[PDB]
Amino acid sequence: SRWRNLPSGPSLKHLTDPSYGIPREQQKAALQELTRAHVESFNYAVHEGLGLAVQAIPPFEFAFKDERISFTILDAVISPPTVPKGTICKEANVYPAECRGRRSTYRGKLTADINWAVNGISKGIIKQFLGYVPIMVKSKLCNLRNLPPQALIEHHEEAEEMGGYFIINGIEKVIRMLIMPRRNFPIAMIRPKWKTRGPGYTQYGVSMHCVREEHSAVNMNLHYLENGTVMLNFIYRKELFFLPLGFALKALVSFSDYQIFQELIKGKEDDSFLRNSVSQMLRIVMEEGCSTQKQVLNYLGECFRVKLNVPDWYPNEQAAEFLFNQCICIHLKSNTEKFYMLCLMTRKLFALAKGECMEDNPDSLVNQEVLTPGQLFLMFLKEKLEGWLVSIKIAFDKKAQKTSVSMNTDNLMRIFTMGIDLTKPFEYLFATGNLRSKTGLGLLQDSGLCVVADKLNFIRYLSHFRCVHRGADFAKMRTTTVRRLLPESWGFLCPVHTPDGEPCGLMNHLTAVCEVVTQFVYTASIPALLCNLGVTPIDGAPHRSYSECYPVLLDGVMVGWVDKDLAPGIADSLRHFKVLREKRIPPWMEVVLIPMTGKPSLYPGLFLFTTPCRLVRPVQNLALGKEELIGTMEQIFMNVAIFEDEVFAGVTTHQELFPHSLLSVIANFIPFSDHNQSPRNMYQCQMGKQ
Amino acid sequence: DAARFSCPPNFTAKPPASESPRFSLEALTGPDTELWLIQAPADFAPECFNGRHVPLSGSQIVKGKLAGKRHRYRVLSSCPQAGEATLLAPSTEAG
Amino acid sequence: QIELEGRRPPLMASGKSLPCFEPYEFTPRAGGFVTGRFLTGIKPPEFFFHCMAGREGL
Amino acid sequence: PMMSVPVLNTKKALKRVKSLKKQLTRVCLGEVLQKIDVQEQVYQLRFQFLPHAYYQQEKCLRPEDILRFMETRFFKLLMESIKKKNNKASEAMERRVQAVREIHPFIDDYQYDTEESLWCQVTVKLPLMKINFDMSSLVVSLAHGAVIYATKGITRCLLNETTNNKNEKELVLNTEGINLPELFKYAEVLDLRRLYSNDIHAIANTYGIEAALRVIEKEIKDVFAVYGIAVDPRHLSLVADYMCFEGVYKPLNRFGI
Amino acid sequence: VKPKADVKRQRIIEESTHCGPQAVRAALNLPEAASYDEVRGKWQDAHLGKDQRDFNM
Amino acid sequence: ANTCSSFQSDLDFCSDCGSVLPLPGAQDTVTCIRCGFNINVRDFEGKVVKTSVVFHQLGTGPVVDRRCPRCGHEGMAYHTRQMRSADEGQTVFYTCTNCKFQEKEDS
Amino acid sequence: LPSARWQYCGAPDGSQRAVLVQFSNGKLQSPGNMRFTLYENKDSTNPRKRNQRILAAETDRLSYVGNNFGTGALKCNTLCRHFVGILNKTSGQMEVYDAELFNMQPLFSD
DNA sequence: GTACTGTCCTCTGG
DNA sequence: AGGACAGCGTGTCAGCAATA
RNA sequence: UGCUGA
Repeated sequence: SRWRNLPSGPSLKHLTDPSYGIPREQQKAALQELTRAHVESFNYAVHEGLGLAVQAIPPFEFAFKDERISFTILDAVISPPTVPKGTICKEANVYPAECRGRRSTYRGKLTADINWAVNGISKGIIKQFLGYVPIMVKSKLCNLRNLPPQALIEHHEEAEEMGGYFIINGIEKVIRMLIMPRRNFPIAMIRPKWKTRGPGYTQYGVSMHCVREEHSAVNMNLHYLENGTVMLNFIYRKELFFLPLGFALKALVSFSDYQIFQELIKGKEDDSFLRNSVSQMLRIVMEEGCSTQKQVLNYLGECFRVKLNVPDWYPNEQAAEFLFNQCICIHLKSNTEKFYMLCLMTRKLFALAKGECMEDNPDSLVNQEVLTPGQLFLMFLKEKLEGWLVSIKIAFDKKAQKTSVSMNTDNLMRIFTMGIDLTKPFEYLFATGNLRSKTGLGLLQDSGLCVVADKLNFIRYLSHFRCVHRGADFAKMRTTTVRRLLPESWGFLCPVHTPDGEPCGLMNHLTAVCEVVTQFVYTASIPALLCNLGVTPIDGAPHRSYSECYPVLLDGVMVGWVDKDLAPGIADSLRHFKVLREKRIPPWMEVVLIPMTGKPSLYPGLFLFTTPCRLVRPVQNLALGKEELIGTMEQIFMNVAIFEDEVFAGVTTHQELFPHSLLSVIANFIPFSDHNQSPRNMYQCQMGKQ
Repeated sequence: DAARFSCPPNFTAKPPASESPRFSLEALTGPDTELWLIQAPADFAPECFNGRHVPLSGSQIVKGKLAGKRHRYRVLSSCPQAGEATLLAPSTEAG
Repeated sequence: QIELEGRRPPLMASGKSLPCFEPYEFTPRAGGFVTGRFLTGIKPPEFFFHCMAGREGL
Repeated sequence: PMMSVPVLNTKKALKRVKSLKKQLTRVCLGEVLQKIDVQEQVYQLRFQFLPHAYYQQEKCLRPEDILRFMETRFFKLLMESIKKKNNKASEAMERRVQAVREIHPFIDDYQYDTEESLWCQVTVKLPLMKINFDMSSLVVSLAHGAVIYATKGITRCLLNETTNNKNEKELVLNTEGINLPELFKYAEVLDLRRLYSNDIHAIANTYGIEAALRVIEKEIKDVFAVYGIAVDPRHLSLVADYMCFEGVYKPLNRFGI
Repeated sequence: VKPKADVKRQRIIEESTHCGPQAVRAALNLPEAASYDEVRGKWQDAHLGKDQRDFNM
Repeated sequence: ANTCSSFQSDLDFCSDCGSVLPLPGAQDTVTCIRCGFNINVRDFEGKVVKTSVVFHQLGTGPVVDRRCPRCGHEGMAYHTRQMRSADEGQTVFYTCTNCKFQEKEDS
Repeated sequence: LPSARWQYCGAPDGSQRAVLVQFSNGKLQSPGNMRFTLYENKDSTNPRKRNQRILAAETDRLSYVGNNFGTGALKCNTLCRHFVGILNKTSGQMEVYDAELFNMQPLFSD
C-alpha cells in the first residue's frame, strides 16, 4: 500500500485532456509523502514534544537577599503567525505568500507561563512572552494547513506544494537529515586514538548515544583499561569527565557488591580474569572510603559539585543525583534500569576485549539513524528556555537583592527584563546554519545544519527533502572509508545519486520507497507481552545458564534473557504481530535477532527498536503477502528476492515491492539507466539538478 | 552491635498463621511432597490450567481457556539453578 | 569482475555483501562478478557494485 | 625494504642456498608454541612447545636450542617485565636448573623433557604483596615479541626461481629486510656484485654515494615503469646528481633548503 | 553481437555460476572434498580474523 | 553465604584483599571466618590452538587475458578500474604473460 | 514424560500470599539460623499502601531487608508473576499458590 | 597520516 | 646514553551569494 | 560558511 496505483507504463493522454487546467479537488499525495518526514517531525516538536521539553526543565531555584525563589515553566505555546499586535487591520492571519514578496521570516509567537514561589506558600502565575520561533509551511502552526489546491491558488501558492521548509528572510531554508550514530543502543568500537585518554586506556569501548523524548541527547563512552577495569567518560557542557565504574554502579543501585558482580559476570561465570577484574572495580576504588549508596553519592557529589555548577545550599548527595539525571543514560527514568543498561554495555566491552565479538562499524547504516528538523528544533528550544530562566534570574540576583516583600510589585517588570532574549538566538541557527550552544546538543557538528533550498528546477528542490549528509566534518579527511557505498544501504540510500566531486559518498539520497519513522507510540504493553511470549524478566530464574540465553533490549531498557530455543519463535511471533497490526506492536518495530554461534560475530541478542528516527522501507512479506516494513539493521538477517522466479522455498523470507526500489527518485527519471555505465548515470543525477 | 532492623512506625509485624497448616514446614517436608517455583507473565491466569497435566520435564505447549478465548502457553520445566528463591514457611520452632 | 581496493566488494558485518545475497555466498555474482553488458543492461545488484567502483574512482 | 642477489650458478651454491633461505627467516617463540598453562602469588607456567613435524621443515631449529633460549632469555625477560609492572604498582638436569636460579632469586625449579619437550613448566612466587591478576596477559604479550634468533633486519627470504628468459638459468634470493653485511659471508653461495636494495641510505653507507645515485635513478625509473610511463634518463640523472650533491642522500624538502 | 555467438556466451555464463565453492575451498587448503559447511565456517573465521591476510588469499 | 568466596559470604559487601590475619578486616559487619581457605585457587587455563600452532593445522592472479603485445606478443591480461571522474570513461590495466609489464592506459 | 495435574487452590480472597526470598549477595550457607519477620502497612484503607510489605531477616552478624515497594521493589514482582507449586508425588497433583518475591539486602544506619 | 626534526632527559664514564 | 615525546608541516584550478 | 565549474 501507498505504492499501489503506480502506473504500469507511462501515458501521454493526460496532457490533451479536457480538464488539464482545472485545479484539482485534493493535492497529489505522492508528492506530499516526500517532505512528510520534515513536516511530521515538526508537528511533534511544536505541540506534543514542547510540553515534554518544558516538563524536564528543572525548577530554577536561586538566592535573593536572604530568600530562596523557585521559578518553574508550566506550559509553553507557539501560535500560528499573525499580524503583530492589532495595530494592523482586516486580516489577522499571515500567509507565506508574503515574506517572500517582502523579505521577512514566517515566525510564530512563543509564550510560556512561569510560576514563581517564595518557599512554596507564596506564588503567582505570570504569563511571559518568550519570543518568536520560525514556522514550517504546512506544519499545523501554519496558515496554509487544510487548504485544497483551489484555495491554495487564491493565496499565491503552488497548488501542489509540500512545504517542509522555513522562510528565514524569504529564503526557504531546508534543514536536512543529518546522520547520527544511533539512539539508545550500545555500539562497540575499536578506535586506536582512545588510548591517549589516559595512562592505561585501551583501544576498545562501547559508545552510547542517549536521547530522551527528542529533547535531550548525551554521549557516554565506557572505556576498557588494560588492568581489566572499565572507566566511564561523560561530557557535561563540552568538558569530558572520567568516573571509574563502580562509583557509578554503587550510586545507581542500593545493592550489595555480590548481586552487582553477579550481574556483570552473567554470561561468562567461568572466566577468571573477568571475575578478578570485576572485584577490582568494586573494591579498589569504592571500598576505599565509600561503602553505602549515600557515601558514594556524597563523594561523587563533592568532586563534581564545582563543575556541575549546582546550588550552594544543595546537599552533596543531591548534586550527585543532578549528574546522573543530566549526564548518564538520559533515556531511562529509573536508576535501576540505568544500572542494568550500564551493565550490558560493560558485559559487551568484556566480549570485544576478549575478541568474542566484532567491532560495530560506525559507518554502516546498520548502526546509523537520522536527525530530523523537529529534533534539532526542540533540542534548541529546550536549551534556549533553560538559558532564558538562567538569564532572568541572573538579572534578578544582580539587581538589588532587596526585600522581595514589596519587590513582588516589579516581579513581572523583572521577568520581562530578560524575556527580551529568546528571538534573535533562534534566527541565527536558521539564517546562518551554524550552532552556538553551551552543549553541542549531542551532535558532533556545529555548521551546515540548515541550507538554502533553491528552486532552479523541481528536481533540485525535491532532492533537498531526501538528502542525507554523513556529516560536514568528513569533507576534511585523508582516508576515504565513509565514502564506500557498503552493501547495507540496499533500498535505503541510492547508489547513483551522490554529488560527484568533493561531496561524493558524503551526501547521499534516500531511495523512493525508503522513509523515516516519525510517529510516537505508547510502548508500555510491550514489556508485558514479551514476557507472555517467553522472555524472563531481568529479575531472575532465566531457566538456563545466562550463556544459552539472548539478552532482550527494547529501546534502551533491557527486558532480559529470552531463552535460546525460544528466541526464534519469539522474533517470528513479533514480526507477525507488526505485519497484521495485532497487539499494539507499532507497524514499524524492528524485531532484530543477531544469532550467536562460537564465532566472533556481532554480539548476540534480541533487540526491538521502535524509536522515531530510524529509516524503514517496504517489502512484500512472503508467507503472508502483507507489505512489511524493514529497517537497516533488520535487513541484514533476511533474504529479499527482487524478481519472482528468484523466490525459493526455504530461502527468500521476503520479496521487494518493485525491481527499481533500490534507486532514488531522480535516478528513476533517467531512461534505461541499466545500459549506461555507472559513472554516467551518477553524472545524470547531478546534471538534472542544474 | 548489629544495628537491628528498626520497623517503621506505619508497619506492624504480621503474626504467623496457625490457621495455615498447608504451608507449614511439616507439610512441606513430607516425603511425597515436592516444591516447585513457577514464573509466569503478569497477565497469566493460573485457573486456565485447572485439571490440565502440566509437564515435570522438558518443554510442552499447554492450552488454556480464559474468558472464552483459547490461549496456548509454552511451559518450560527445568532443574533448580543454584540461587533460586527460597520459600518461607511458618515454623513452630522459630517462636 | 568489480575490484574496489584491489579486492572484491566488502562484506557487511553479518557476512553478506549485499542485502540480496545469503551470508557467505560462494557464487562469484555475490562478489562483484558482473556478467551483464551495457548492450543489455546490468541488474540492480550489479549496478550497486559498479557504482561503488565508479565512485571510488572519483 | 628488499634485496636481490643472484645465486652464483654453481652446483654447490644451489645446494647451500636451500639452507641459506632456511637460515635467515625469523623464528619467534610465538611461532613455536602450542598453549601456555598459567597457575596463580605462586605463578607456575608450562610452555608445551610444538612437535617438529610441521615447523622444523623450513625454520632450521632444534629443541635443545629452543629450550635453552627460554632458560637464558625468556625466563629473565619475564622477571624484567614483572619488575616493569611492580615498580609503579601501588645428574645433568641439576646443573641447568642450578645455574639458572643462581642468576634469578624468584624461580624454584622448572622441569625436564628427556622426550621431545613433553612437559616444560616453571614456578615463581612473590610472597609478600603483589597484584595477583591474570598475569597470563603479560606472559602472552611477551611470548610474541620474543624471537628465538634472526639476522638483524631480515624478516624472510625467498628464491624466485626464474628472472630471465635470455639466460633463463638465473636464480634470485630476494629478501624483505635489509642487512647488507650479513650477506657478505656468502660470497661463494651468492653473487655479491649484482646485489641490489631499494634503501638508498644503506647502499650509500656500504658502497658510497656514487653508487646511491644509480639506485635513486633506478628506483624512480621502476616506480614510473609500473604505469607504462617513461621519463627520459637525462632528467633522473640531474635529479639524482642534485640530491646527492654534497656527499649525502639529502631529501628534496623543507629541511634540504 | 551475432546470434549463434550469444548462445556460447550464455552457456559460459551459466557455467560460471558454479565456481565459488571450489575456488574458496582450494584456497583455504581444506580437505579436497566432504566439507560443505566447514568451508563457510572457515571463511567466516578468516573474515572476522585480526590479521585479515587469510581473507585476501 | 553458600556463595562466592571473594565477598563477605554471610554479610553484605566484598571483603578486602585476603592478605594477613583472618578475613582480613572488612568495613561493615567485620565477622571473620576461615583465616585462610583450604585450597589455593586452581585456575586451569589454556591458549589458542589456531595461531601459535604448526600442529593441529596440518589439514582442516591473471585476469581474463585478451590479446595485445608490448615486448613479445600473444596475450596480455587486463583489470578494469574506473580511475576517472563521472564525466569520463574507464581506464584499463593490462599485464603481460611472458614477462610482467603493466600498462595502465587511459581507456 | 513425567507430568502433573495442575490445580490453583491458591488464595481464598487473594489476600493470602506465600513468601519467596532472594538474597542479592548469593545463597545463605545456613538459612536455618535466620529469623524472618514479615511486616505489613497499618493503612488498610489506601489501596496503594495496603499491599506494602517489609521482610526482615536477622542473623547474628547482619540484617537483611526486602521490600515490595519503592526502589527495592524490583520489576519482576509485576512484569512477571510468581507462584509456588506443591506437588504430591503419589497423586501427581500440583497445587499452585500465589507467591510474593522479596529481594533481600543488608542493614546498617549512620 | 606518518615520518621527520627536535628536545631534551638526565644515566653510567674519567 | 637507551629513549618520550610535542611539534611543525603541506594540500590543482578559477566563479557566485553574503557577510565577518 | 554552503554552492557551483574544469
